Amino acid sequence: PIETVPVKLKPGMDGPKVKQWPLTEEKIKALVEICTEMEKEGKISKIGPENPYNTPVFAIKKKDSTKWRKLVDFRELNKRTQDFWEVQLGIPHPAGLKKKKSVTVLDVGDAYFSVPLDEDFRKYTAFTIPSINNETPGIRYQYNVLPQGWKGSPAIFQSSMTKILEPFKKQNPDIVIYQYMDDLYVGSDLEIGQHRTKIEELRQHLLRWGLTTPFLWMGYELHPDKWTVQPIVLPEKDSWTVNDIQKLVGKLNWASQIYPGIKVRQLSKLLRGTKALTEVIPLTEEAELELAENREILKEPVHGVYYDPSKDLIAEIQKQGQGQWTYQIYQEPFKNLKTGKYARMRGAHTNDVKQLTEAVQKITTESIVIWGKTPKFKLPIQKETWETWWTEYWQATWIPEWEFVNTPPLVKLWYQ
Amino acid sequence: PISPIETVPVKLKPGMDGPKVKQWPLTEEKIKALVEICTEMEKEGKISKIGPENPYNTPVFAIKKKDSTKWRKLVDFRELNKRTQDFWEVQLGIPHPAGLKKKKSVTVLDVGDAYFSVPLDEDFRKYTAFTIPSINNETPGIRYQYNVLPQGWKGSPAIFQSSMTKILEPFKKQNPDIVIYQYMDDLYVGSDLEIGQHRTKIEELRQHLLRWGLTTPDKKHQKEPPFLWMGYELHPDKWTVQPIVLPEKDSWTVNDIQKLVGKLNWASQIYPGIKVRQLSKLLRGTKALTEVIPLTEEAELELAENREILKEPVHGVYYDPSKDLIAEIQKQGQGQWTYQIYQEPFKNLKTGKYARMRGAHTNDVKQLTEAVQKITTESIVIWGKTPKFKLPIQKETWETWWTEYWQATWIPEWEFVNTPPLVKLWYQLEKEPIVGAETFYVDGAANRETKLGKAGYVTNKGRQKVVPLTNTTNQKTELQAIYLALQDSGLEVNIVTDSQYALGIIQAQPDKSESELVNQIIEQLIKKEKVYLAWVPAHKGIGGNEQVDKLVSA
DNA sequence: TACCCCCCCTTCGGTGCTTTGCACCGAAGGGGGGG
Ligand SMILES: OC[C@H]1O[C@@](CO)(O[C@H]2O[C@H](CO)[C@@H](O)[C@H](O)[C@H]2O)[C@@H](O)[C@@H]1O
Ligand SMILES: Cc1cn([C@@H]2CC[C@H](OC(C(=O)O)C(=O)O)C2)c(=O)[nH]c1=O
Ligand SMILES: [Mg+2]
Ligand SMILES: [Mg+2]
Repeated sequence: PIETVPVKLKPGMDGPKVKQWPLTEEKIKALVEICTEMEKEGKISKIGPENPYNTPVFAIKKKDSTKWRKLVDFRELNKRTQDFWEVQLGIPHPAGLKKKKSVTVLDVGDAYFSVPLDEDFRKYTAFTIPSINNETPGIRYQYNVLPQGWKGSPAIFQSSMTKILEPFKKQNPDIVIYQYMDDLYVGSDLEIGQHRTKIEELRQHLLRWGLTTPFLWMGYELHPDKWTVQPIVLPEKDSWTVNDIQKLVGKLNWASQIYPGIKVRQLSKLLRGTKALTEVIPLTEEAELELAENREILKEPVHGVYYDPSKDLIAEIQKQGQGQWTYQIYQEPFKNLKTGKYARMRGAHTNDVKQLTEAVQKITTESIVIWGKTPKFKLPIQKETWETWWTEYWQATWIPEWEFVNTPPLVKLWYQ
Repeated sequence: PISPIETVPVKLKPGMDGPKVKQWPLTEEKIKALVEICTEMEKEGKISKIGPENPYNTPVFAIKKKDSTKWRKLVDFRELNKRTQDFWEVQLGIPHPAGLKKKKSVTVLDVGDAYFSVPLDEDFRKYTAFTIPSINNETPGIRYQYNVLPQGWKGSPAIFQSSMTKILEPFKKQNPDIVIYQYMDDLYVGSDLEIGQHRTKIEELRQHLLRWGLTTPDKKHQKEPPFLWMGYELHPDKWTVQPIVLPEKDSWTVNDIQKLVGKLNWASQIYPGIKVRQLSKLLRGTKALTEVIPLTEEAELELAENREILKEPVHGVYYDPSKDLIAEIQKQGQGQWTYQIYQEPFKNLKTGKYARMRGAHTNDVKQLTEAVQKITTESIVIWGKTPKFKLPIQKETWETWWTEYWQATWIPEWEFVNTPPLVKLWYQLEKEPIVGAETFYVDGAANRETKLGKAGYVTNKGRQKVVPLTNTTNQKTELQAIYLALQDSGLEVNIVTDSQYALGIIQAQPDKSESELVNQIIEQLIKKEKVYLAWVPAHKGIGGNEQVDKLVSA
């Protein structure tokens, strides 16, 4: 007998109309079974072609999980739904979360199926299950309850959610809890044993509300306290060839857009003649200070580069080869909030696409913990290649935005 | 006494009204056959007569079925189309015979007069109103509205299609060991039942369908192979396409080539090895449909080779979920690739072709990867799984490519099939500068106004050259300068440019290009033994970069 | 003088860095096929 919270899209915007992409046999079977059980439970209901909206659906297995999990690509719906910040429903982000020694991620999306969804809004959650070899026309459902993956659902559920954790919070006031989409971020400074212990307590605690008023049991362990930054570094050599100094000058001249105090006059001089790339040339006394002075500048942080909560985050990724991937997170060009490098991820030396997928998931997770936002990615990959394979490797319950770029590496800038 | 199919609520686009488009002139013969069809629908209950109160008209016309005497009624509801609510189409793709498993017993039926057996939405009926001239505009004529889905309305296919699926629903749940492929009104029904128990189920199927107002005439009830279905012919252990009719005409236009090229595309799914590159080239240009086009020496050579494929009659087999899938690709030259999908040697499920040329400058490896991608996706549509690939590329070649390319790329489980012509990388730039090779600092500039330019280089041994260029651009001159460097150097060479543009193209190892100059550079690179390209920023007082920049700016 | 789906080949305009030229990509309009 619970009353539904009204929800409206942004004025001057239609609902989502995104085409369903082809699904493998195992994913459709999992989806048909899952949708059958959900329809029996009133969570969704069958609809026709007279609802003009559609949102792509597929299925995933989380890290080290053997049971299929439904995932809706609500990216389109999310960008068309009223921001609840204006409403004042939106969740605040705790600056302390990133400082805790252990942070466990719990899937709690299941809670959301308990809460009815506003009748007038349901039509926008329409999706179509496809069939192998098009044996059947698509089978369309829409949501009656709060769907996993929709940005409206954590917003609307917060009240019940705050009430549920309330006891646990008062008992353990040192523990940080952040809710992002279908996930709960629980951080503590406890020793590992008591941390996992406390997470189990919260989970059993969740069961007590579940009895009363994909699975809940899973948990992934982060350590935000140990998150490194990958800065810009110049090589160290006793002898420099013309080629080496050409690389160094191109690199320094590129870096200067980020650190303005960098100078290349003394270094550029060493290149006056038309000399062989392979020739060794001694650094002038003037040149050594300039190189040393630039190392000093690169050691210090950039000036006036801070997080603006109203601007979007952007992530760029470079493939460095030999399984190494670099990334930068920014809101304004050349004002990087974070830089980093990943190595030896799943797929190293055999699968670029799996590696990039892992990279994207890792970067998004860091962005959620640090800023409570997911960045928009600039991916170093052809669109067709990405769209063909990424869902085979996707293990997260959110999907960041992305676009495709093609930037040949002319300076080996973020990796030596 | 039928169970009527509940109607589907349909609205118009907000604040738009109904169509008011008066009938275009009907030539005498036309005016008559129409009148008799109308009277029929009224007797059947399919169309209501009322017209004082409905202000609306939509033009009507009629055209005959193909090779049939009969005349089929069409509505020009296109105005209603712009004004009607959008629909989400439930028809996502086309079934392919190579996705079917083998069935002991098979039936094919067509529902008769499909759209006219499904009731239009009650409230929407009034906008379907139309007017037919009684006797060449002597007296008013007769007004009518549709009671069922009218042909020509954008919501008619989707609505029929979705209703059909809800109707079949209880029959499927309670017969889970039957297979029904519904594509509009045409049904294929297959079972591993005895032709006795099968004929029963079919008749049970026909009954359930008639209970909801869906007729299945015997005239459309195919019972004996070869089954005519979706433009194919189904035999019990093999399928094939319904005959392809290729024009052999001596005079060719644009429109002939479109038709011609299209038919071959359609044939490529089972007749292996089809090529259309030369014929399609004969099409590129603003050339209008009527203008006549003589074939090329190499173009009618293509056409001849195709016929040789289509002489035999080819067939595919059906799918055995217990066996792996295999996709095999062959290089066909000039950016053409064919493939075969099969599970046992020479029993192809289907074939196809990929020939898309994307990018001004590309190579075979990218194109093969794209072809892998096309085949992978097509397979997920038809069988819901990715095939094992057999590809004409050395494992080493692939390793050198994907690990060195700066974009992420990948190919799923695959093995080398030693079938020339092999895909290979035609040259490799060195990673480090070459000791004892001459260093060439290249640069080029053009005048935006004159479009006159210069390209040249200076060298560490004193060698220099500058070439005047006419009718050119900055980016062209930059490529030109690298070309001169490659032309005038020995077998091993270091080249220093400041062209971000030029280095971008060359570093992706293209082997084919839309630019004559790029092909010329590619041709030079293949002959060399070691090439090291190096970029330096312009205007930073480096090297010969400042010494060659002043040559070709003044 | 119609509707809905899928496919390939070409052209063309919009978009963003390779910049004021050039490269990529999606839409649309031609063809094949289905009902
Ligand atoms: O890969 C992008 C590609 O996917 C599509 C098709 O569904 O859209 C999805 O991906 C976009 C990129 O993040 C999202 O913005 C969009 O909301 C989502 O549906 C295509 O639109 C797009 O080309
Ligand atoms: C060919 C064609 C068919 N249709 C409809 C699609 C489903 C209905 O079925 C038919 C039937 O009336 O029986 C059929 O069996 O072919 C007719 C069109 O609307 N426009 C068309 O050009
Ligand atoms: Mg029929
Ligand atoms: Mg210059």
